[PDB]
Order: sequence, then C-alpha cells, then structure tokens
Amino acid sequence: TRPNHTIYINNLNEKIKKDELKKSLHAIFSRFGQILDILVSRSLKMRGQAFVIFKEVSSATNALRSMQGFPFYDKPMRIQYAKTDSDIIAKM
RNA sequence: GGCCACCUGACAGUCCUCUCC
RNA sequence: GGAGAGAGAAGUCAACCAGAGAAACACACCAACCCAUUGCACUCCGGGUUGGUGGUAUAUUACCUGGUACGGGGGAAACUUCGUGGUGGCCG
Ligand SMILES: [Ca+2]
Ligand SMILES: [Ca+2]
Ligand SMILES: [Ca+2]
Ligand SMILES: [Ca+2]
Ligand SMILES: [Ca+2]
Ligand SMILES: [Ca+2]
Ligand SMILES: [Ca+2]
Ligand SMILES: [Ca+2]
Ligand SMILES: [Ca+2]
Ligand SMILES: [Ca+2]
Ligand SMILES: [Ca+2]
Ligand SMILES: [Ca+2]
Ligand SMILES: [Ca+2]
Ligand SMILES: [Ca+2]
Ligand SMILES: [Ca+2]
Ligand SMILES: [Ca+2]
Ligand SMILES: [Cl-]
Ligand SMILES: [Cl-]
Repeated sequence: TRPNHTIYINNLNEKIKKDELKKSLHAIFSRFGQILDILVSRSLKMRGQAFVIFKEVSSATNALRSMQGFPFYDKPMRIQYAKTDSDIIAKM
C-alpha cells in the first residue's frame, strides 16, 4: 500500500494479554522513531492485530522494512502500512 | 394429603416497548 | 444516560395481614479450557463448558414466628390443636 504514518501488524499471538502485547510492541519498535500510540484490541475482529502509529512516515517505512517476520511470541509477525491514516494523524 | 403435566396468580437484576427529564 | 409506567422470559412459591428470611433463575465481570476467527481499526462488546465473584435480589415464594377469615376435632369453662390457590393422570 502507500507509505503511511501507521503500520498494520497481524499474525500476532492471540493468547497474549493486551498490556503485555502493547508493552512488547513498544519495546521492539521504539528504536525507529517516536511512537505516538499503539492500538491493540482482542475483540473477535481485531484480535491478532495491532496498529503502531509513528510520528514520522520515514520511521514507519524503517520499521516495516526491518521487522518483517520478526519472531514474536512464537509467530513471525506480518507488517504492512495501514490502508488509511489513523485518526490522530488525520486530525492534525 | 403426595408425584407428573397443563391452569391461574405473587415476585419481575435480562430482554422488549412507550412517556418524561 | 437517569426516572418511571406497561408488556413479559427464566425460576420459585400458594387462603389473609405482618416480622424475620433464604433459594432457584436471569444478568454482569474474572480465570481456565474448548470451538470459531488471519481479521484495517481508532465509541465498548464472538460462541460453549466449569469454577469464582457481584447487586438499594438490601427482593421474596419456600422454612420459621405472630395474628385474620373460613372450616373441622378436642375443652365444663378461661379456649386449644390441625387444615387452607384451579383440573387430568398415577396414588394413598
Ligand atoms: Ca503507547
Ligand atoms: Ca474481548
Ligand atoms: Ca421533550
Ligand atoms: Ca409460567
Ligand atoms: Ca395466595
Ligand atoms: Ca415481609
Ligand atoms: Ca434478605
Ligand atoms: Ca457492565
Ligand atoms: Ca450488558
Ligand atoms: Ca486457535
Ligand atoms: Ca478470512
Ligand atoms: Ca472512524
Ligand atoms: Ca470466551
Ligand atoms: Ca465464554
Ligand atoms: Ca445479595
Ligand atoms: Ca425486608
Ligand atoms: Cl487482555
Ligand atoms: Cl488500544
């Protein structure tokens, strides 16, 4: 898709608690640039995925290109740019 | 006076519907 | 959103008033487990089983304690003990 401030990540272990998941995600993604927020929900449709919103697109492209397949709670995570701007980015 | 089913009421943390703020 | 009024599921209960008073059943949350889900969101929220916890359910309907009204039976009397929402089928 088009490069975006937010990266879409799926194929995440569904047994992991939300706080635990957001925390690990920040730990392994913080190095690419400031992270504005990370949305994770365990609802039927949103479980196994998470949105990581970066402050700079350049930071999103870096994380995407460098963490594709990263081992994570026993599953190789899949990453893509989000199809649409996350609200906080669109509302600026 | 017992046991089972249906009747009919009392109770009305869910659900519906209507009015008011 | 709050309040209230109808309708009313589940479940328990039965003459009348009242004190005391559970349970059952719905519902909500949490945990474990099972099934389903590879899903593009930004207003929360899939189903199942087992267990735990919760509530102006701080209720009431059982159980108990007081009387009321009907009926019985017992007292010489001053009174006292029992019973109590409709049918059909098995039964006493
Ligand atoms: Ca964060
Ligand atoms: Ca959930
Ligand atoms: Ca008005
Ligand atoms: Ca009924
Ligand atoms: Ca009655
Ligand atoms: Ca009472
Ligand atoms: Ca009580
Ligand atoms: Ca709630
Ligand atoms: Ca609810
Ligand atoms: Ca699975
Ligand atoms: Ca699919
Ligand atoms: Ca939106
Ligand atoms: Ca579940
Ligand atoms: Ca469940
Ligand atoms: Ca209670
Ligand atoms: Ca009471
Ligand atoms: Cl969680
Ligand atoms: Cl979130």
